[PDB]
Amino acid sequence: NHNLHITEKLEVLAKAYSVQGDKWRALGYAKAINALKSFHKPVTSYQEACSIPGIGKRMAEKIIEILESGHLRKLDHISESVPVLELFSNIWGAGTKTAQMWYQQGFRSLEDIRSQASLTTQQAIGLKHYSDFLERMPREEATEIEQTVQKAAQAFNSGLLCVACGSYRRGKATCGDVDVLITHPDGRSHRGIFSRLLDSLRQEGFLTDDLVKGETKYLGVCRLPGPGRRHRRLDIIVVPYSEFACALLYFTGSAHFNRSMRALAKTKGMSLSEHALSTAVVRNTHGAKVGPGRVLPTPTEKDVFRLLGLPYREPAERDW
DNA sequence: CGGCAGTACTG
DNA sequence: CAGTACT
DNA sequence: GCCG
Ligand SMILES: [Mg+2]
Ligand code: NA
Ligand code: NA
Ligand code: NA
Ligand code: NA
Repeated sequence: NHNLHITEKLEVLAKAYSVQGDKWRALGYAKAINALKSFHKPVTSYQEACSIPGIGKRMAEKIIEILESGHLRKLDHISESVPVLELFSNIWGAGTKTAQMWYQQGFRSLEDIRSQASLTTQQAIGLKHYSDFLERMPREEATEIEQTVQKAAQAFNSGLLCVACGSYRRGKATCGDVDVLITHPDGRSHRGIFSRLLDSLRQEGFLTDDLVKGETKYLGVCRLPGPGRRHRRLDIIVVPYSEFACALLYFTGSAHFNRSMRALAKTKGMSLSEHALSTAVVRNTHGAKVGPGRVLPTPTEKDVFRLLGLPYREPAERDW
């Protein structure tokens, strides 16, 4: 990163807008920050600032203040509420609206939340694991978690395919959580496995708490056995084999990679989701789907790239 | 002016 | 529905 | 916040 002196300051503002609910302004900052990290050389001129996609007049102005004075005065006017709003929205299940409500109600610490706040089932689990969920795990531990799910799944049906996606598949040395995708090549026998799989994972205490228990998605909490283990976030998605490539692409990410690819698809009259790549998608002027279109055959991830006119990228070069 | 990705789940 | 979450 |  040629421009840490700039991005470190912008990241503070980005996070401030995010926790206060100003999601589109925060998005613009996040995109400018990534663009700046991608640039080869230091940004040295306002003219060079606007040069970059994602950098407008306002962002170029802030870059020029930083280079000339080494500071951004805007940082000095960030609301005193922001560190508390960040503290609260780092509880799993609490976002900007819940954080702002707790702040308005006078809560300033997790002790206040613990002792006085009305918590959802999800949020009580988030609070109970507050520290652990802010920690990453070594890639090796993610391997052990993936293998634990796979062995439980294959005990029911040897034919089930299980793959750890997210940052693991993108090759990262550490992982925030584990993202396991499950399917069956026979196109049918992925159905109804959750009850048995999850109960199997419960029985010797690997699965410690459930956050979401849907027909397709599980989100919860696990812990490997033995001393020195922390609780880890675990997500499981079960999909029919017909959707495997698009589900794999979705679940491998990154989030910004997916958003960029989906935006591209929309420009080409197509729609990309974890279910399918569709074409002849009829939308309105608001960019919203009014006609479904046709699902395009995507047996592999490479087929999705090809149909979008893009060269294939291995998971490691999707880490946007 | 207005989209900024597209979807699942909760209560 | 609004909110929060996932990549 | 940026961009078409
Ligand atoms: Mg993940
Ligand atoms: Na620009
Ligand atoms: Na949260
Ligand atoms: Na009180
Ligand atoms: Na996850």
